[PDB]
Amino acid sequence: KPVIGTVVSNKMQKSVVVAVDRLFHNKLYNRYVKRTSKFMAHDETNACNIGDRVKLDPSRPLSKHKNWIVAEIIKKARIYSPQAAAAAALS
Amino acid sequence: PTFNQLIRHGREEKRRTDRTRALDKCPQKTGVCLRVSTRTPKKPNSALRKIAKVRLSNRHDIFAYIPGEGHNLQEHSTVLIRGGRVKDLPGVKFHCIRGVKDLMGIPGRRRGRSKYGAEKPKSI
Amino acid sequence: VVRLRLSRLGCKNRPFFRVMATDSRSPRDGKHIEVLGYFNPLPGQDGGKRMGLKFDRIKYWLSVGAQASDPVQRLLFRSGLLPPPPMVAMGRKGGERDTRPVDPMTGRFV
Amino acid sequence: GRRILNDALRTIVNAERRGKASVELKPISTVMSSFLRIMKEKGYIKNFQVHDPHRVGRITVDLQGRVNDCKALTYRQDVKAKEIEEYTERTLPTRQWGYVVVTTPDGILDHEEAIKRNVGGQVLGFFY
RNA sequence: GUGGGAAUCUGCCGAACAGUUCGGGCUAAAUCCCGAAGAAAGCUAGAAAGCGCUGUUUGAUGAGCCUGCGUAGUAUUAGGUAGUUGGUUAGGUAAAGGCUGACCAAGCCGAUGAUGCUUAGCUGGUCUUUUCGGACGAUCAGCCACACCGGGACUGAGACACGGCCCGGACUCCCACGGGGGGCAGCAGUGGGGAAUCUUGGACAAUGGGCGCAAGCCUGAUCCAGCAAUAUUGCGUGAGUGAAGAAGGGCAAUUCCGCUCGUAAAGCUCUUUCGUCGAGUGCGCGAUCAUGACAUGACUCGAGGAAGAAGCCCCGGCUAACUCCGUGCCAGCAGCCGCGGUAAAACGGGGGGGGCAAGUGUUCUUCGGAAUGACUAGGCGUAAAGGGCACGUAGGCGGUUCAUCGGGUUGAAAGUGAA
Ligand SMILES: [K+]
Ligand SMILES: [K+]
Ligand SMILES: [K+]
Ligand SMILES: [K+]
Ligand SMILES: [K+]
Ligand SMILES: [K+]
Ligand SMILES: [Mg+2]
Ligand SMILES: [Mg+2]
Ligand SMILES: [Mg+2]
Ligand SMILES: [Mg+2]
Ligand SMILES: [Mg+2]
Ligand SMILES: [Mg+2]
Ligand SMILES: [Mg+2]
Ligand SMILES: [Mg+2]
Ligand SMILES: [Mg+2]
Ligand SMILES: [Mg+2]
Ligand SMILES: [Mg+2]
Ligand SMILES: [Mg+2]
Ligand SMILES: [Mg+2]
Ligand SMILES: [Mg+2]
Ligand SMILES: [Mg+2]
Ligand SMILES: [Mg+2]
Ligand SMILES: [Mg+2]
Ligand SMILES: [Mg+2]
Ligand SMILES: [Mg+2]
Ligand SMILES: [Mg+2]
Ligand SMILES: [Mg+2]
Ligand SMILES: [Mg+2]
Ligand SMILES: [Mg+2]
Ligand SMILES: [Mg+2]
Ligand SMILES: [Mg+2]
Ligand SMILES: [Mg+2]
Ligand SMILES: [Mg+2]
Ligand SMILES: [Mg+2]
Ligand SMILES: [Mg+2]
Ligand SMILES: [Mg+2]
Ligand SMILES: [Mg+2]
Ligand SMILES: [Mg+2]
Repeated sequence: KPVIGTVVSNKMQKSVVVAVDRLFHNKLYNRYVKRTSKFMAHDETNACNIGDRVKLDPSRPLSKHKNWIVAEIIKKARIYSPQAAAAAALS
Repeated sequence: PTFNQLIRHGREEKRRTDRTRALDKCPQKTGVCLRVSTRTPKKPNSALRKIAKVRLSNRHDIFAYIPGEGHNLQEHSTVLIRGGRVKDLPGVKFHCIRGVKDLMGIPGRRRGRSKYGAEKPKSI
Repeated sequence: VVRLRLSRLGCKNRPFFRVMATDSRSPRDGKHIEVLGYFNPLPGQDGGKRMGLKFDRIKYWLSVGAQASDPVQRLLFRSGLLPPPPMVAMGRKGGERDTRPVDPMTGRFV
Repeated sequence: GRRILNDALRTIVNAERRGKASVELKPISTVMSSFLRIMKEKGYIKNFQVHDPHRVGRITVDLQGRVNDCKALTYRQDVKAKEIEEYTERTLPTRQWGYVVVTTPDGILDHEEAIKRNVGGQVLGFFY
């Protein structure tokens, strides 16, 4: 299918950690429980910040835990910079 | 509780203690009698009931009741012990089986005698 | 090797056989690739025996090279999917027979 | 939508038990209008009118004393086209009288029409 | 368990395409080993165009590896990790990869419960239950782990190999005393523990497997017998008739053959299912071209005489079923309420009766009844139970219209859901 997640960690070289979301159907009580799985992914150029929504593609094992390749960054996270904030404040 | 509460914490079961722990989930045990004595019941009933302190094969010290009329139990005597308490005597939780090991059957018993180990009398 | 063989069903003194395609190292009553049909070794009320087979599946396994065992060769020949076994060209062992007719309902001689 | 839908349905039942003639519902929704249309077709309310549906809606409903209870589900409930009758035999309190209203790709239907159209969806509620 | 993936191997079996040349070595030879070309290996006119091997394309079957989802209890366990998390480069593997050597960065897991502790093989399923759940994982079948306890590799397509090898340890048996040998958690069987669980059987006739061109040889896999009321909606223990209402037993204002056991028994007529005994055919059948342990069986016929076959619990209420005698708060019974102190339907015996029936009672364990952990399907003023009161993190829940999209949802089709 299509796996879309939010990046939660980018402090490795050529690697990101992406959190994916799913809904588990609790059959006895007939409600849906949100569950989370964290996935480690490959990103050669080191471009993903913390907070962006990326899409994952399956691949062969690249490390002990890295099994996914980042394919496209859907929505880019917003970053506040104080100096550029004051620069746009002056205008 | 709300359904969210039941999802986060489930439902437990009721607390109930085991009655016959010394049997250890077995129907009968084999024991050796340490003492054979009498005890008075709880009032208003007044009698002298025959009990025997039995050390079981798993090294447990229990009190057993002796059924029927008359007995021939001695000390260091091998008896078979089954579950089932006696209401008059507090702390006595077991019975001795008549008719096996050394505890003999009762001759002359005619009604309900297989509970006391008596053999079937000969029809003449 | 993939083989077409028989697996035992039924109960004690009452046999029944299932024609199954199995791997050769599998147990007699164990793992199988497919089930292909049934065979009743006992004679029925019509004076004959009963057999059912999956013709397309047996065709597929024979085309990919399965080796039928020695009774399955006989049953596939009588079903007309294989050539006859070599030892059937020999003729029966003749001799006298107890041809006294028996009443079918009572089992006594007529 | 579920909170305001159950809000209006409980308003309707509470005013039915007092023997009133009309009720006013605000806020409203298109799902609520379609639910009321199903009730009017099955004969549990006489008429309903929608006022100012694109700025601030209000709905006036005329009652006659025929509806016993209306519920709207406050949770998500999926149903397929072949589970409708078995679900209906366990949802309605009497298991005979009453209609389960589900939402489908073909629209907001009741449970008897959706069997004929062979389409499932989300259960909205029921009235009996 | 269920569904997938790419970075690999695959003896035997099916189908193509090409070869099978020459020296040496093991006391003697080779389809055993070494070398050269390109890889090899030859046998048979006894199997001469019939087997076998090697290389290259492929089908089929297995195997290695990776992975999404789902899968105990415990917070009176809150921090864990240092090859640990990633990167580069080398080595290794049939194969991706921290699998590991060197170097570089400080990451990785965790309040959506890491780690610590306790317990446990998992599934298809078994028992119970108006659906849900609960207990179990015993037989049979699929996967995994283990083979006296620890550690290794060799051969091999495939093992780190239950009845193969090497090393260490404990136990054990021989020794000629130098040292060797052994692993029933394979089928029987023996001590020990226990409340308790089986024959030191027959045969490869059927099915399956190994070797062999076949002929055939092995197979405690299996098939079939033995023991055990351990289980299962089975069958039988006779069908009629019989009043001298026999004898005898029990009870009685001691009523109506005084009431009952009682047409019950004895006796008379009939028929022999199951079992007993004696014989006969057997390509009846499991098996066909032939091959029958079971089989002293089964089938058919004959002999017989109701002949060989009914117990267990209960009778105060719950709960179907009552009287006499002995005992005297003693002996005793008991699942709960309770009975027994001189007229006991409750203790023990006589008689009579009720319920099941080759069974029937006691104990242990599970579910239901139990709405007695309440999703289906409960509660918190006075009965068990609203935090002393708020603010807020995660989480949960939450207005209206118009348009776009297709992850959830939904309809159809295909694959899969072993037996
Ligand atoms: K834990
Ligand atoms: K499976
Ligand atoms: K070992
Ligand atoms: K055989
Ligand atoms: K029994
Ligand atoms: K008899
Ligand atoms: Mg790995
Ligand atoms: Mg264990
Ligand atoms: Mg119930
Ligand atoms: Mg389990
Ligand atoms: Mg066992
Ligand atoms: Mg080998
Ligand atoms: Mg090798
Ligand atoms: Mg071996
Ligand atoms: Mg062994
Ligand atoms: Mg054994
Ligand atoms: Mg013993
Ligand atoms: Mg064979
Ligand atoms: Mg062969
Ligand atoms: Mg029976
Ligand atoms: Mg007979
Ligand atoms: Mg005979
Ligand atoms: Mg025959
Ligand atoms: Mg026999
Ligand atoms: Mg009564
Ligand atoms: Mg008296
Ligand atoms: Mg009683
Ligand atoms: Mg009595
Ligand atoms: Mg319950
Ligand atoms: Mg509730
Ligand atoms: Mg309550
Ligand atoms: Mg409240
Ligand atoms: Mg308060
Ligand atoms: Mg308080
Ligand atoms: Mg819209
Ligand atoms: Mg969609
Ligand atoms: Mg389908
Ligand atoms: Mg099945």
